[PDB]
Amino acid sequence: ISEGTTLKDLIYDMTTSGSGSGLPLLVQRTIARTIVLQESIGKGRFGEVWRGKWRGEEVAVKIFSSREERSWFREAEIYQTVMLRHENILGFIAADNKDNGTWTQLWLVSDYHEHGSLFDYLNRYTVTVEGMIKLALSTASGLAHLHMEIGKPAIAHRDLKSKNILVKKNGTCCIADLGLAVRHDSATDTIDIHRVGTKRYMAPEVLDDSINMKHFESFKRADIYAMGLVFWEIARRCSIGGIHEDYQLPYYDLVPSDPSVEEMRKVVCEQKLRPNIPNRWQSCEALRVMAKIMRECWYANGAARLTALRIKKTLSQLSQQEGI
Amino acid sequence: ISEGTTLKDLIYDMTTSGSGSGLPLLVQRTIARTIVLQESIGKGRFGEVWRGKWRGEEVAVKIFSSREERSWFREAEIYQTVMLRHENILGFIAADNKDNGTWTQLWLVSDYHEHGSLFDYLNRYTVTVEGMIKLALSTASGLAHLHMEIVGTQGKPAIAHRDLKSKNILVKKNGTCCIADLGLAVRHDSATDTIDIAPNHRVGTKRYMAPEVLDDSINMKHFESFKRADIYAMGLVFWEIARRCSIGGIHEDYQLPYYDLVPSDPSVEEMRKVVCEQKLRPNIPNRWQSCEALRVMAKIMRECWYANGAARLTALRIKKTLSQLSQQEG
Amino acid sequence: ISEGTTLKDLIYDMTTSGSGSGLPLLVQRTIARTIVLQESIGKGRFGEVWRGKWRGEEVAVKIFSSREERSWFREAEIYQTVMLRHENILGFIAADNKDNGTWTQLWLVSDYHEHGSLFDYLNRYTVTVEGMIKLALSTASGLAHLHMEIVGTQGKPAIAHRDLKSKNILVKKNGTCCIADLGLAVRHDSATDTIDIAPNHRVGTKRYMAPEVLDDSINMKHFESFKRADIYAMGLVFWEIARRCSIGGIHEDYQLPYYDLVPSDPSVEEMRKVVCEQKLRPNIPNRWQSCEALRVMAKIMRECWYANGAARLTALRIKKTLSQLSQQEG
Amino acid sequence: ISEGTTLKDLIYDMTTSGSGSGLPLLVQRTIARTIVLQESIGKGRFGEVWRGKWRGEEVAVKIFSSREERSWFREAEIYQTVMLRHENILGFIAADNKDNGTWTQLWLVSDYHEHGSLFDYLNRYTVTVEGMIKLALSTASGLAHLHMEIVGTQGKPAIAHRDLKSKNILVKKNGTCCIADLGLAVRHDSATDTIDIAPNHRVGTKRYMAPEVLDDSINMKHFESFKRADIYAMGLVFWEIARRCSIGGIHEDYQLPYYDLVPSDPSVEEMRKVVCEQKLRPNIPNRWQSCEALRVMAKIMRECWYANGAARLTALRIKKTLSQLSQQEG
Amino acid sequence: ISEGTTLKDLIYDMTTSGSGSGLPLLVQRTIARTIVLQESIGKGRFGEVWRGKWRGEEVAVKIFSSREERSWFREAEIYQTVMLRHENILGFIAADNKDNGTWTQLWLVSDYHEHGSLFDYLNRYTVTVEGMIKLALSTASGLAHLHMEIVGTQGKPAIAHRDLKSKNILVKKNGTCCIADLGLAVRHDSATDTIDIAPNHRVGTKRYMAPEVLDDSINMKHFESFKRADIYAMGLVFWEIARRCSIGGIHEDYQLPYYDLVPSDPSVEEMRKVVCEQKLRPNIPNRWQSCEALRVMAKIMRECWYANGAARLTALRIKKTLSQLSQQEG
Repeated sequence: ISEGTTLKDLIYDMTTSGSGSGLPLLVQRTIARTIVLQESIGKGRFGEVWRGKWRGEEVAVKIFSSREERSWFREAEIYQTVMLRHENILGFIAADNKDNGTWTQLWLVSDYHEHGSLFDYLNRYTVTVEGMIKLALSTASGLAHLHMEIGKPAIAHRDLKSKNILVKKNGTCCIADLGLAVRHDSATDTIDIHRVGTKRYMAPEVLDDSINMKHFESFKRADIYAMGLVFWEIARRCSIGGIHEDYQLPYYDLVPSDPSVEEMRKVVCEQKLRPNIPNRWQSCEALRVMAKIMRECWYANGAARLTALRIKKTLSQLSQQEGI
Repeated sequence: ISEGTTLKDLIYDMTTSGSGSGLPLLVQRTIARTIVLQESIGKGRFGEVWRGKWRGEEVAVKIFSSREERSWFREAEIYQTVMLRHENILGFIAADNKDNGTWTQLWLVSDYHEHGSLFDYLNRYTVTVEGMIKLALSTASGLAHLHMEIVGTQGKPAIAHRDLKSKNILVKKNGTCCIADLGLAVRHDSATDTIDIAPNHRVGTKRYMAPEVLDDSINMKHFESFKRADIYAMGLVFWEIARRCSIGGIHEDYQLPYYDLVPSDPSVEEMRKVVCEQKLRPNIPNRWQSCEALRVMAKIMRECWYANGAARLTALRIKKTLSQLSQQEG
Repeated sequence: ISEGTTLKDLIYDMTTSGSGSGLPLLVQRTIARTIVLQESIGKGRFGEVWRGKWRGEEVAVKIFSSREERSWFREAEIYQTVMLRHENILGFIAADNKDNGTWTQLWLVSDYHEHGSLFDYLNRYTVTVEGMIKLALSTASGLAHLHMEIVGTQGKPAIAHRDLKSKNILVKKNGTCCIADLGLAVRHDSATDTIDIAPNHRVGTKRYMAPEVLDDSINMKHFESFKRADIYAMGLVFWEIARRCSIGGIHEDYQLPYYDLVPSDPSVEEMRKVVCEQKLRPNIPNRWQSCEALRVMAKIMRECWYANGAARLTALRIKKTLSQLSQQEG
Repeated sequence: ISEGTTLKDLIYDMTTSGSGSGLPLLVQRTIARTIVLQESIGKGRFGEVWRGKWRGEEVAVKIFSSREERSWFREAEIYQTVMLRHENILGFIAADNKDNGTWTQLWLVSDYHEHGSLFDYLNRYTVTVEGMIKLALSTASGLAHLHMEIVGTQGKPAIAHRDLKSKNILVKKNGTCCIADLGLAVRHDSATDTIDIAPNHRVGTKRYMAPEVLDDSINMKHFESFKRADIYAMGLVFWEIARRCSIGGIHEDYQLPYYDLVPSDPSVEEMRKVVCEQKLRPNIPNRWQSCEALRVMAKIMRECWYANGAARLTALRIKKTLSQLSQQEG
Repeated sequence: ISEGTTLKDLIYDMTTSGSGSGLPLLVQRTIARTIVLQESIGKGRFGEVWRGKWRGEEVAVKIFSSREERSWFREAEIYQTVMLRHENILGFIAADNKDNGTWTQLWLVSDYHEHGSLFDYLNRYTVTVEGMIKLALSTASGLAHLHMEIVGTQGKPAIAHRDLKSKNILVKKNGTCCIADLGLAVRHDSATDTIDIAPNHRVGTKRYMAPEVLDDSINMKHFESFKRADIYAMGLVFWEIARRCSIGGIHEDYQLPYYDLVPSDPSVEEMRKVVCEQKLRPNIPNRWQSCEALRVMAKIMRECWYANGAARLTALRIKKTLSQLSQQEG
């Protein structure tokens, strides 16, 4: 990387001429080992996420704990091997490793989004009907692209939630955290594979353990159910005429912080309960369309739920009718 | 192979790659020299098979004796060269070598199947009529794929095993099989009508040698001769299988073919007298007329044991009729 | 580069090179580090431009200040990665770097034009009606080529200059022009609908900044916004040109646009008031109604100065109508 | 060439490869420098031919004399560059060099044929009418392939042997032949109408030199001239063959062409008088009118011995009519 | 280059497969630095031409004077950059350089023609009517090929010699010719209408300079101007040739064009007066009306000497009509 080169230049180059594939390993290494960390931004099972700068420009750095090397590799593997680039998917920049044994240092580098996670964004703000559409549409667009097979294999996130989604300056979203993701090669009907993910968003089939992990579709479906819970968190903060609910996680009133697999299973599987869809949401077209989707996402039977592409389509429709 | 990489990842990548080729030699080397052997699993002419682990995940390692280098190369050659790969064929992972002269260490690495060889499996168990079909069908499917020629790029030449037997077959968790040990295998390039033979003379376990092979009347100029000998032995294997097919508590004790007509470790001559001269074959039990399945099987076995090779069934044939019998079950 | 090689040879080879490539980095380096500087020719935000010689032949060398490395890279980047080669665009020859840290030396090498910038040229001369057309036509031709997008191997993305002006234009021996200084240029990949300089402020010479740019109402999300700002400034340039078009001894003295409505080195605010608020434009002399040429030009200038960018003429448009006028006289 | 690799494996791989090409220089070197010579097999202008073994398997090694480097290169060049491989052409395996100056050691390696040259074979045996056909057909097939030009990448230029004779032909286990010794061979690129040599001389075994060659009236500007001379000699060879075709115990003793009209090691002049002047040819025995085969052969021989080259049969022609005679009785 | 390699082999390879117009630089270097000079053959502005041998085989070596590096490069550049290889153009083999500064040694290597230049050849001999045709036809063929433009990548640009004369033409063993010395040659890329010029002032031997060149009225903006000047000189050459065409013992003594109207080593001015002013041309002998051949030639010469270039015949034209006459004899 010569003098004057900027992050933008790099990204632009892989994005255009790059031909699906990303920066050269040597370049990734150089970027990584030449970044300057600012401060921490968040944690997780993996490790910590930091806000860093590369030659002035901001960037996000996920630093893994030596004992979490599998997550580091898995996620980098899915990004690079697949050449999975998309407006609504956290933009991968580089991967790198540094020490030996116990002190091995594993990093991943991506675009930086000052707004943080959708979770933080919704706790900090309320949103326009237009704003709500932007967020939901983008999120659906991304999940649609992940599930879509092309080229690239189909991918199931396996851990969707407001905290794994980031919001850009332009009020759009991008899925993030592919550490638990699963791939499906149709041409071989194989899936490099154990219930994982945040309990609060686990789908019904997943909770009672009735899910068939032999059919890749099972995973795509569980993704939709959670994406529905996310749309719920969003619409809740869609303020029309000063009226809006306070930010709340799904099932915030039916189960304790840090729900157990059992606590969740009782409310979701047994009691067959779902987040409460407010009455006022019948107000405008938008709120209705959304409420509609949410229901067609929460079905106990997965094969009955809507598909990501489906939601992207109908949500894309509601958007043109809004002149967005 | 970087941190966090798992065996699954590796396999997945070669599997879902543009080339039917396998892992890069450097990767094979690294895997090999980084495996951790557990304990022995079995022996043979080649050397020993061990159960090993690579970063925790289990794997099988065939360690050859320096003096058996030809078998090591031959088998690795057949696997890599033609991107052989099939559900019913032991999955090759890597090959590697280590020392010099006398102490050269030759290894081969493949998938691990906790059940061991069909031989061990039958000695340890008895099986369902359905179970018996699974085993025979799968075995036939594999031998079919080996014998099958596919002209073109990602195609493969026809291959004759030359040493089939319950001990060279492995059984998976799902009660399926996969042929193994291609050290004596022979290739046939139709487009050149050329047959390559590393061990040109008679080879293989005496007990399963076909008639043409025993009296030495076989024409090793016609590749077909080899495919046929394979069938005869596959017949003996089906015999060992059906014998343990317990229907209503009734079943025979495990027994190798010709267990009553010849001593352990039969000589080429002892075998030739019973098979060629006396024209004897394993005894097909009377009760095997009981159900459809047992009959179909007994049928095949006979159409496999013909003294005249050209008269025997083909692997694809057996795969077909056995695939049929399967359809009407479960 | 071997003995006897001349600059001409090099240029001819890349030019005539079927494969749309410029010179090999190693050759660029050698040329650069083997040039012999003569003396300074001009300055700017970037650094200084020098007239130098490579094995006798003249050439221009833009030497950047260490602290201006981004401009150096940006400009070289746009030239090389795109193949951008055009009769009416300063001809790029090579780029190179030399020291470390504080004393890093960044160079760029191009064709040498003894006439200098259009600015110097107009201050030194007056011009024929034919002369005026040559200059305006060529300039338009170049801006047209920059803005033009082409999908294909030897194709190029669309590019917006973002800092057009008489001082960034050079005039050749044959009275033609060529745009120069692509340090602020922006690229647009249609097939991805993506920009180059993603987060940008307001750049360029204040005096020529377009209205949308001055009040900051410009939409930097639509690439077109930039093309339009380029036209507005190109209009101011045509103005500087026509002003020196002497027909029968009558002609105005050279003057920069808005020379009478704002101080030397105008501030963003001083300019915004005169251009945005007072809605003023350079004064289009009365005599310019004299001949066809002067009228065509005055016409364009107005259709370039519109407050609303989407209302302005396009580069290709001006190139066409100006090509016509130049056609009405040989 | 790892452990366990065998010659067969190597040959099989190059053979069954769409590359149509041969072994990597590094592999050739390794084979060459790792071969173990057994003993001498024959001599010639070039040097000596030895029977050697590579890891047990037999192979032939032609060791040239330092002063004969041109023959070494020339032959290896024609084999490798051209990608020349054919059932009826000695199979090239490798080429290598070793010392410096005076003691430079130049080697060539090929398949080994225990039967030796046709010359030795005919001196040691007599042959069936069928046998005679096999030999003549194969030889023609090879010469046909050499002379044949092919435009595709799997194709090659036309080649003239320039030194055909029973001593340069080898006989395989299956009673077939293969031309050998391409040290004097000439190439013809039709697409450029160019030759591979400086025919500035006269080469080859005197005894088989064609008429045009002897009197020196041959036009070495027309590649055809060479093909024709090849046919004349191939005729002399068919003569040596038919002579030993024993039908009912009756057959002549092996004899070289012109054995009765000129001394051992004939001079260019001695030969020219008998062939050019006296216009003599080998005597075609009366009994050869006995059967069809002998007649067909005698026919060819005459249509090969014409004084005028352009009048002689072509290799493909002979291959065709000889292929006919053959197919009438497998 | 390994043992046994011969010059022929090298040439054949580049001629045939070698995609790059010619041999690999490393091979060129080796050849050059391994040649053995015999003795001098001639001089010129460039330097000296020597007869040398590479591994015995003869070859020509043009050794340039350090101060003439531009000619060395220019000529090598024109040869290599285009694959320019034609029967009637001196065959390029290699280029190489050796020392530093003042003692830099620049070489060029080509085929050797024992006959030397047409100039020497005509001074040493007289020629047949057939012989004369051979020489004129060949020369025209070559100049035709140089002037001819071919658009594919397997094509080339049009080239003007700019210094044709009996001393820059060589005669082969077969009485044919080949143009030589492309040091002043000029290239024309039609697809860009660019005239790659070496020295942009009048160059070449005064005695053969065309009229337009002498008075300096030539338009060096139109590539055609150069092709035309080439024809005028080629006409003077045909004159020098016919002069030595002896029919029945009658023939003139060798003489350079304008040998009687101007001093040895004519000045630009001396020539201009006789050619431009006095409008004089070489005297076309009366006897040349004798036979068809001599007339055809005299015809051409006149249609080559026109004061107006655009009026002269084209190389292809002359090649055609001369090719016709050639066929009217055999």
